[PDB]
Formats: sequence, structure tokens, C-alpha cells
Amino acid sequence: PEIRRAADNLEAAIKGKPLTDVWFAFPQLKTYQSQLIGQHVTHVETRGKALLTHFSNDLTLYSHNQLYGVWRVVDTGEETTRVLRVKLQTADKTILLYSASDIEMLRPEQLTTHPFLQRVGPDVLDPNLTPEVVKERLLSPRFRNRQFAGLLLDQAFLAGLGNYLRVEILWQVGLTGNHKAKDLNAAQLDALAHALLEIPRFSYATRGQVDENKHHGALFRFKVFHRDGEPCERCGSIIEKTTLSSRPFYWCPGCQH
Ligand SMILES: [Ca+2]
Ligand SMILES: [Ca+2]
Ligand SMILES: [Ca+2]
Ligand SMILES: [Zn+2]
Repeated sequence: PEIRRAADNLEAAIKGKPLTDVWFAFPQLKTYQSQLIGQHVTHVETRGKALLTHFSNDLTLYSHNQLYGVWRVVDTGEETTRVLRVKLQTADKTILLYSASDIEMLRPEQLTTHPFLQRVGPDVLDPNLTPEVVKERLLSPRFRNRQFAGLLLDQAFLAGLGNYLRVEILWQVGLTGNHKAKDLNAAQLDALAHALLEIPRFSYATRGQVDENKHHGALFRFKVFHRDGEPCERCGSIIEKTTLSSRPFYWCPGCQH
């Protein structure tokens, strides 16, 4: 929805600024404190209800607030009943993590193997998530060999993808749901990599209030979702749709193959 706001608060506070002080409550983590001084937060990726705070040295602080965790932005100096776990501090700002337990420092190699992380992929409406990153994911050994039909329906791959976006996405790059990221030339792979973000962001950026369609058509129009029996704006073929089915698939047997 828009729960991806806590991450913006942290980025908006310490992103890019060199860390002047880093402190961790967990002893296992104390070893990363001095290593970060001088470094900065490149960005904060969201993953389900977790936060991945990336640093300029390739390290990544994983943290799941669960039931009580709560970040707080203060001023370098401003110092309450809750127990502090993490303290990242810049010249002007300092963000603080209180009450959390699910806290880990991960190396790039440990990202794809982390239990929770391999259950929820980046969110398509996440500004920091770039096409170049989606392509990598598409080509990783974990997905490169999956049919898009289900892959685009699997939240472990990418968060924010519903069946109504799956069909539209596939129709824009002319593909049927039986393709794999491994049966695609460089261009085809990149076309879809941009599709997965553009139509989802396009769809949302322009959503209109309810019942508004009664007097005004949205700027974003579906091309195959709920358009079975109508012609395809592209080639004119009658758009079909599967039954037999998880989520009703939609496509143009004419220009999708
Ligand atoms: Ca489309
Ligand atoms: Ca109006
Ligand atoms: Ca083909
Ligand atoms: Zn067509």
C-alpha cells in the first residue's frame, strides 16, 4: 500500500551522510561498529515488514520490528524506558532502533539465503529498486528457470504484483505465460525488466477515487485484463483467457507467443 514510509524516514535522515558514530547492543555485532565509521547509508530497501539498511562498504543491516521494534529520528545529541538496540549517528541526525530483537548484519552472499528475505522480494513501487536490479533477480539461479505465469504471481520474487498487473506486463512485451527468463535475448530480458516497474508504478501513480469511473476514464487502461472477447489494440485478435486456473490469465493469442 504505502507502509513503505518508515524506510523513507531513515533515508531522509541519514542517507549519504558519513556515519560519525555507530553503536550496537548485541555483542555479536559490536565487531562492525568501528568498521562503519566513515561509511554512509547508501539506501534502505524494504522487504515485507523488514528493513535492509545498506552501507557504502557492502554491508547490510537487516532488522524486523515485529511486535515492538520502532525507529526514531533525533538530533546528534538528543538522547526513554524502551531499550536501545542500534544507534547510527551522523553530524546532524541520528536514527535509533528501540525494542527490536530481529537484528542482523548481512554480507551480500547472505541476502539470498536468509529465511525471511527469500520469502519476500523487493517492492515494485520501491524507488530504490531499479530495472538493472530486477534483471539480476530475473537471471539469478533461483528464478531464471520459472514460468512467468506463476513467477509474476509469486511475492517471494517481487512484492506488489497482482494478477491484473501480470497480464498487462506480459502483453506489453508480447509474451505468453510459459516463458522463462532463460529463454530471452538481452533485449527481451530488459524490456520485461522495465515493464515490471513501469506498469505497476503507472497503474498506482494514476489510480483514481472510487466510482470516479462513472464520469471519467482512468489514464491507465487495461489491454487484456477483463477484455476477453474484445479486440487487441495491437493486432486485433480476440483476447482469450484461461479457466482452469489459479488466477484467470488473459492474453492476446494474436501477438503474444
Ligand atoms: Ca499492457
Ligand atoms: Ca471528475
Ligand atoms: Ca516466444
Ligand atoms: Zn494482439
